[PDB]
Amino acid sequence: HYVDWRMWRDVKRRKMAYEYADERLRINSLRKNTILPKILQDVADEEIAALPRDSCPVRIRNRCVMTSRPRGVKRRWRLSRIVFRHLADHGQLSGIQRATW
Amino acid sequence: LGISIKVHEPPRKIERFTLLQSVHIYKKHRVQYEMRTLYRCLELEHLTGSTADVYLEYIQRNLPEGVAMEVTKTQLEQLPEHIKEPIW
Amino acid sequence: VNRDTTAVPYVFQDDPYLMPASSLESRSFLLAKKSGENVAKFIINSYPKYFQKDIAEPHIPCLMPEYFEPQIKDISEAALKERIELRKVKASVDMFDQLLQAGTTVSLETTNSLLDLLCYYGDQEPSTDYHQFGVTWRAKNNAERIFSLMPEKNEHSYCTMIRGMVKHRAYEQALNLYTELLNNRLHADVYTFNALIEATVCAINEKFEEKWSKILELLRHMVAQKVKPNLQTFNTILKCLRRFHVFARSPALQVLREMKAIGIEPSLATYHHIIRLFDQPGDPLKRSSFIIYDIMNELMGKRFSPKDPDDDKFFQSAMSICSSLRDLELAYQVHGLLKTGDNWKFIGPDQHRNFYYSKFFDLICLMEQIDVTLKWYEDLIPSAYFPHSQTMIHLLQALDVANRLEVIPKIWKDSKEYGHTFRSDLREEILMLMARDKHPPELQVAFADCAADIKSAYESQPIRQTAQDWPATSLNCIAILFLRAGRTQEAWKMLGLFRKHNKIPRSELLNELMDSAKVSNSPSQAIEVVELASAFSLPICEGLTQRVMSDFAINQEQKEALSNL
Amino acid sequence: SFFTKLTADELWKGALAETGAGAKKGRGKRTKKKKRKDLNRGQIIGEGRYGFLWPGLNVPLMKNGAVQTIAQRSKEEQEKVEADMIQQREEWDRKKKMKVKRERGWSGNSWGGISLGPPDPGPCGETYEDFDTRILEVRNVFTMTAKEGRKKSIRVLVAVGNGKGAAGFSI
Amino acid sequence: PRRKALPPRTEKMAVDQDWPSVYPVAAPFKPSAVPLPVRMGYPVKKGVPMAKEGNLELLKIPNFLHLTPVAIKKHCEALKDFCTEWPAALDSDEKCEKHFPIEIDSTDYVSSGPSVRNPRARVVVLRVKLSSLNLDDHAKKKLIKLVGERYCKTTDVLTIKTDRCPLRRQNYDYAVYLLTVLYHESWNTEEWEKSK
Amino acid sequence: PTSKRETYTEDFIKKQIEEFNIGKRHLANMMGEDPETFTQEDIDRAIAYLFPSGLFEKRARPVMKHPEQIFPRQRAIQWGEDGRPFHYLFYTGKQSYYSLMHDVYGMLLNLEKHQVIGSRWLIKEELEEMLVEKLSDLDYMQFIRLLEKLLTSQCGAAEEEFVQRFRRSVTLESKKQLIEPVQYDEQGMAFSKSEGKRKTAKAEAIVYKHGSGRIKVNGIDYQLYFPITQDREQLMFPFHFVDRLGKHDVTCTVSGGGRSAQAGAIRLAMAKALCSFVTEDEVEWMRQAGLLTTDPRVRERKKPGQEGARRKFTWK
Amino acid sequence: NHHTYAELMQTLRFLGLYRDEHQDFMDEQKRLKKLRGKEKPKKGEGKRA
Amino acid sequence: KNRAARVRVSKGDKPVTYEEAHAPHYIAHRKGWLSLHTGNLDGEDHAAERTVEDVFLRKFMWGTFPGCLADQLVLKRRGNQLEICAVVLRQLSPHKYYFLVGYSETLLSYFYKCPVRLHLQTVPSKVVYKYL
RNA sequence: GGACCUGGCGGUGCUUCAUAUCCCUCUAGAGGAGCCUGUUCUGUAAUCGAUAAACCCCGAUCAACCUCACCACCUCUUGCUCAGCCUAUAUACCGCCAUCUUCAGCAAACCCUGAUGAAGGCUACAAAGUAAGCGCAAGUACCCACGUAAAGACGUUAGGUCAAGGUGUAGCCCAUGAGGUGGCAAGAAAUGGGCUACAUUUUCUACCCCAGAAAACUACGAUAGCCCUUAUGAAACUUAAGGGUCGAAGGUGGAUUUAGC
Ligand SMILES: [K+]
Ligand SMILES: [K+]
Ligand SMILES: [K+]
Ligand SMILES: [K+]
Ligand SMILES: [K+]
Ligand SMILES: [K+]
Ligand SMILES: [K+]
Ligand SMILES: [K+]
Ligand SMILES: [Mg+2]
Ligand SMILES: [Mg+2]
Ligand SMILES: [Mg+2]
Ligand SMILES: [Mg+2]
Ligand SMILES: [Mg+2]
Ligand SMILES: [Mg+2]
Ligand SMILES: [Mg+2]
Ligand SMILES: [Mg+2]
Ligand SMILES: [Mg+2]
Ligand SMILES: [Mg+2]
Ligand SMILES: [Mg+2]
Ligand SMILES: [Mg+2]
Ligand SMILES: [Mg+2]
Repeated sequence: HYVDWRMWRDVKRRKMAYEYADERLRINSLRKNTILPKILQDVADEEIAALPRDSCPVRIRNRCVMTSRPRGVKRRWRLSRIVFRHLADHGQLSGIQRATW
Repeated sequence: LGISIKVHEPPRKIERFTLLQSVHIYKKHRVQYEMRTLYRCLELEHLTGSTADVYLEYIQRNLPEGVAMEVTKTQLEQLPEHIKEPIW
Repeated sequence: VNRDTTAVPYVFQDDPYLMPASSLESRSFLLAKKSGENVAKFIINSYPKYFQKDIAEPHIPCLMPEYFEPQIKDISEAALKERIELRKVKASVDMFDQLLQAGTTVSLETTNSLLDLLCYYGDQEPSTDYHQFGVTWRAKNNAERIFSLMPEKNEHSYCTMIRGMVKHRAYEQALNLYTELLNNRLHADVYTFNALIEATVCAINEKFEEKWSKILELLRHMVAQKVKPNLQTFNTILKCLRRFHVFARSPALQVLREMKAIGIEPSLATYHHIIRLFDQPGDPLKRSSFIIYDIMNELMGKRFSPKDPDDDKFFQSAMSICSSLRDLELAYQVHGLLKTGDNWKFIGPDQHRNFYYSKFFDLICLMEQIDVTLKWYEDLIPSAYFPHSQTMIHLLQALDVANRLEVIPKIWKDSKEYGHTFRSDLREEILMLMARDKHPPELQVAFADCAADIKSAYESQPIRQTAQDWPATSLNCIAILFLRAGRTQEAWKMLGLFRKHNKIPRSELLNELMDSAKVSNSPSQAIEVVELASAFSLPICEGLTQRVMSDFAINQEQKEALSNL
Repeated sequence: SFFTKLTADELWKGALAETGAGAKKGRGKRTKKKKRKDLNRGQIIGEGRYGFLWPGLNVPLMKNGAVQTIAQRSKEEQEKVEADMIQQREEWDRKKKMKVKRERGWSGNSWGGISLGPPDPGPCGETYEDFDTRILEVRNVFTMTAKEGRKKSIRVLVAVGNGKGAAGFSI
Repeated sequence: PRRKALPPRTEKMAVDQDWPSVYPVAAPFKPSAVPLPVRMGYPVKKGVPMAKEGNLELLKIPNFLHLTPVAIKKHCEALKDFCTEWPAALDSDEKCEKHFPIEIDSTDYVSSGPSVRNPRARVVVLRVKLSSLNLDDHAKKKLIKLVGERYCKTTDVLTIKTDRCPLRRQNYDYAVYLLTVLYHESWNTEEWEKSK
Repeated sequence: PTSKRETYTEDFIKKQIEEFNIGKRHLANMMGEDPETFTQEDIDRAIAYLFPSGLFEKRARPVMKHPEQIFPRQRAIQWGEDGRPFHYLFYTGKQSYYSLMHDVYGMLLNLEKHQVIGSRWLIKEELEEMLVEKLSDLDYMQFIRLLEKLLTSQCGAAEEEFVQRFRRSVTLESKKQLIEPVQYDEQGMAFSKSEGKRKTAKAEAIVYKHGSGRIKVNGIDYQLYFPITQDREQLMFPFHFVDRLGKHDVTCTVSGGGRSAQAGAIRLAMAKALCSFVTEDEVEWMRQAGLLTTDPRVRERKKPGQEGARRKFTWK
Repeated sequence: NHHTYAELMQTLRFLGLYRDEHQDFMDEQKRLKKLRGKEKPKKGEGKRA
Repeated sequence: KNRAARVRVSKGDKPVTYEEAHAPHYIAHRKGWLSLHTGNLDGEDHAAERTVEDVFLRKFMWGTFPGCLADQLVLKRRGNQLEICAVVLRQLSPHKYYFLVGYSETLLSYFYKCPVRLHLQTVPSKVVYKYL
């Protein structure tokens, strides 16, 4: 019952990124150093690249939680400018007022 | 309750941010919003654990909606036994 | 902080439209709010997945969905203990046979935990959110079947069987089952002996003298098995003796004199069963008076703790005994003992509470000064309890006795706010009292303002099944309150309603109508007075007609009046 | 989703298109005007498809002097309640699709000759219950304006009379 | 027939009553309970402020009707049995740093919501002057080189801030452990300290 | 019609007077005060504690005032039961305004027969309160023309009282600098301390009565602190104007702002503190020279749709 | 979790405790299109083949 | 021209409320806020989770009290507690109100794991500020 | 067709004006060069929308994959959803805006005039207008009374957006839906806006304003190109930073034009 399929894909992406977070962290640690041999680092470069693409956190997109809008989103409220203003223009967001100075 | 208390007002903070006025295009026309945070520091002195416990509970429970609190407690301790003399 | 005397119980919404007016609404407004919490729990346990998510820190175990359905779907000894903690009587008894049929050994601690659930409910399912008369101990019940199957029986086995029979009014069989316990060289516990005294007397309706000998045998066996009695053991004896009102009087005291020696502080219930036994509908009540006085002094200045369920009933009983004795000094002690510590929670349920305050406020009005009686009426009502018609009528008979008839226009406004707007008996005692005697103008004009609000009530009534009916006295009084006040104009519009409903008008209303007409000096109106009385064939009208004729009557009217007769 | 749901007022306001460029200057035909309907008219609080009977809300709280418990209607009994409801709505539609036969005037679509009733009563205890009003002409006059352009206005001519020699007209 | 609302209990209220009993704890503005002709709102041309009945502006306000002076004085009179007396000996602050040279900092945060957690509550700051410690010339010179910028020469105060562990009781024990190893390591003279 | 002007009769306002008096005794029981000596200033203080509102508009906050200060004055019924208007100028529409012009014109005819600073004429908005009648601008001017005409004539004592009613008072704040209190240090030297502000710079200056013209800014000689000559010229300006260079010792401490903002802030501080060691006439010359006024020119904010404060993006 | 919010209020509407004015709207528009002939076809047995 | 939260002028037969009669540039000058929590304060967190609760609570109450809400909700948070304050019409019977109070309080307390209390203030008819 | 009314227009008149404004007048710029960036053409198997003022670093406070809607290939069928659709229509709409607005109008309800035509409605030594309400104004915010924000009615341009979301109507339903893998988003050319420069009021260094050098084919001048390294990331000739190499045009800009008290 999500807004659209685009939102649904991100939900799966974020779920698969939480399961492999530790596995990817442990494998990158080997790569991110000049201590271990290249032979071992070359084997870790193939292991972290064989994991599902949706486990990669760079594919996660911060969409709006009501309208699934990819751009124009405020991270503190996870809302689009259009949905934020609607609630702010009606005095529903504690502390939010229009600025004049 | 017999507690020494001093009151001052720290400078307020105003966080501002801008957003597009229209749903589509019209970039030059934007709307600005702000959040105003006002402070009030109550510096009590020479309390005890029991005295602070009931007083904080009393004021904390009656804290009104939209009002946060940050209680910083400076406790007096004594030097540990090991720090009194070196272990020759 | 104390109680707000101007507000209804906190549980209700503080709003005039949502405030419970009458006592029926009070109880019906809390049952509809409890029905929303049951309709929410229904939905919280039927669809848990919606509410499983937990965002609270620290975790709130009391805001999580319950899971009644069992999980272990296999057939082992540990899968049965999970159906006994969930009180699944049918599943456990059907799943026990399969386990027993297989031949797997069943511990003695697991079969005794099944009898407890069967002997307690009596092979019946407990009440669930959604899916008295007679004996509920069926002869073809699992409790007796599983009992025979068992290969070994310990003390707990019988102990939890005897208590299950007495609970479901199977008294006769429990005594037969107690003889076997004696044949197996066993020893019963206190709880098993408690139910054996209830069954003994209840089993047969014999004379008390025989029963007293019987009960003493169980107590002598209780001391022959190293068994120590508790409070409930004595409480049953007093409760059981209730039937023998007179005879038990002295014996019941003996029970109370053995509870002190062996160190058993009597609770509120122990005293509640003595007063009920002693209390009887007798005019002298000589014995009852002394008993309550001693009991109160002992209890005076004490704080109570729950021990037996009957403890709550004590307060209602004492006030009832105080209203029968018409003693207000003893009602201030009972109500003063309810305020100490947190004893105010023993008053009881809403039904018990209203009865207690009713009998209480009814003894205050009658007996004490009218200045304090109006201070108890402002405190209790409505914060403590909503009054019943008989309490407003009991208050009106105090003002009459205290020559304070100026508060009746305030007692009627309250009645309308407490659901007595359309109470015949209430309106029939307010009008007569106001119209009984003449009062100064300032006070006579106030009573007319209440008769114009009491008159509207008759015109508009909630029940339309029957035609509107006006009592003879009411119409007789509402009209005379207008005349004295000065509202003559409206006093003549009520004349038609007397004959319309065939309501006989009193002579005191006609005699006083002469002055109004004489001051007006309008014979026409005077003839109307004569015409109305003539319709009812009143004797005074014939004599009165002559006097009007002499004073202010037109010549033509005089001839017509005689013919009309 | 559940957060992309509006209210009835917002849904009808957008569906009717009463306020729009088309309405402003005779740009929309009246052949098939859309008509607002209240979907809450015949709805009872607590009545759903499952047929649950909620004490104190859907049904009486107490029955025979005792409080009721949560119950659910049977399929046979709930099927009779849905079909009897549909009658309620089916009625509204066609009833609201009949016509009030106005006594036509000179012509069927002509305003002239139609009665407007008696004039409104005056504030200082004045009434004209004996008078009758009849339309004579209804003209649609237009005027060019600076901003709007061509705005539509109505000119009406009426006559009033009591039937006893008193009569007058106005615009 | 149609239910009729009762008159407000404000009329019943007396002028010489006990207000705390009406508003013992925090509650929203109830016009039927508050016996004041208080108005709110911006008036229209030739108009007056809106009345309290149905006013949504007086419900937004977090009122202090439950915290009237009479109440506070009445509440705190009952809370004097919980408090303890501060040692009279400790008159000023200079005397508190003679018997208690260590000052521990700890912060609690109160925010609205279902969760009370806050990662900022684990930080513990320990301050202690080096003049209150039994240090010599060598120890004091070495202790200032290990702590780096944790020591302020202007105030001769060593500040230890610990946020490593989740709990605040673990960071307090870790700060007391760091003070001990630095004290016992400052007195220990190594063989590589001769090449200074 | 649904919209009707809220009309308040005398009976309604009479019931509001009783609810305020009873509410005034309740509010005193809450706060624990004496009802009798409970003024309106305490009500404003108690309503601001019990009902704390941070609304910028003070007319939108909770208020519990007397009904005569809330409800507006309304034109009372202007006729009896019979229907005859009391006043003889009812049908004019402005019976109060024309009765005043009729009275003023009648006093100007008697004069013929037998024959200032701090005050201003009643403003239009204040003249509609005395008459409870809406007045145009032109009608107000006509009334003022007759009053002035009255003053020119040799008006009697009674007439002066009549005109005085329409003459409101204006409190004019004397444009005089506030002299700082001369203090004395431990050694006994006399000085005066003042503060200045320029842009974002704030300065405190101590001016000793007797000195050798030594200035120390933040503990540094002024020529070292201010290399640019212009900055030094600003420092000299105050003293040169009062022709007393090399006679005082200054010790100032400026914080914030930039090079030129700090000098201006010190100039103003020294100038204000140097007014205590000069005559009143010299202080007025300093004021007329712009040495005691705080420059209100501060940076202007940038607008969301423009390149700058006032500069606009290039028009395509 | 839009599922939980969208499933709870769907169940509460079928139980009668929540009135969704948005579904009613689109329950009536889908009811007026069956009478107008604009009914969704059976899957597989579509206009195309 | 600006449209947000503004009720356009009409002949005069349209009744609007105080909150509905004021535009967004009066939200802190003539109006308050309908929700009051600490999420949006400097250095506070969980502003996006208090917001989602408000959007749902206003819809839950609008569909659970249909036709009974005279004005917008005023949500208040004090620690764990959440206080819903509402103005409602008197058309519905009290019996049904008490049912909805115990159903909504309980359901929302198990859903947001917090003590929820609802305070109704009945009004005869929708308070009218002015007629636009 | 004749004669009027209103409105618009006029290379229509008089008079008075424009304060960053129409023109002249003051200051820095644009168009000239290189780069960055958008658009249009062209191209590609390979989105959409805005597009005179009121489009053009516009939706995007942002595209390596994702975002993504596009293309090619493969796959699924009651399908995350009591389905679904970024499918058409902004000329059905809500919603949010632009614009005139750097305006002062707007208007219900009455009244009167014109013979009761559309229409119209002022003169203060006053001749038919009165007016709630909306706006302006006033209040408020920011450092005041100033100024700047904000606000700014009714209307206009069927202005903008069905691709924020929702939605009326028509249409698709083994496909106009859903998912996966790979991939394109270039530059002959033209144009808009911007950055950096053409230097000596400069360049480099020290300092942060009392200095010493430089200074035209090893000068000024690239944020470009080429090479390497690093950072982020699963993935970088590719994005960004830095270093090295390189040392171009350009030498002050035609017609015209922008902003600012
Ligand atoms: K023209
Ligand atoms: K240029
Ligand atoms: K260029
Ligand atoms: K539009
Ligand atoms: K659409
Ligand atoms: K859309
Ligand atoms: K350029
Ligand atoms: K350079
Ligand atoms: Mg790398
Ligand atoms: Mg704008
Ligand atoms: Mg026809
Ligand atoms: Mg600039
Ligand atoms: Mg493009
Ligand atoms: Mg791809
Ligand atoms: Mg598609
Ligand atoms: Mg459009
Ligand atoms: Mg201003
Ligand atoms: Mg602006
Ligand atoms: Mg303004
Ligand atoms: Mg070079
Ligand atoms: Mg380079």
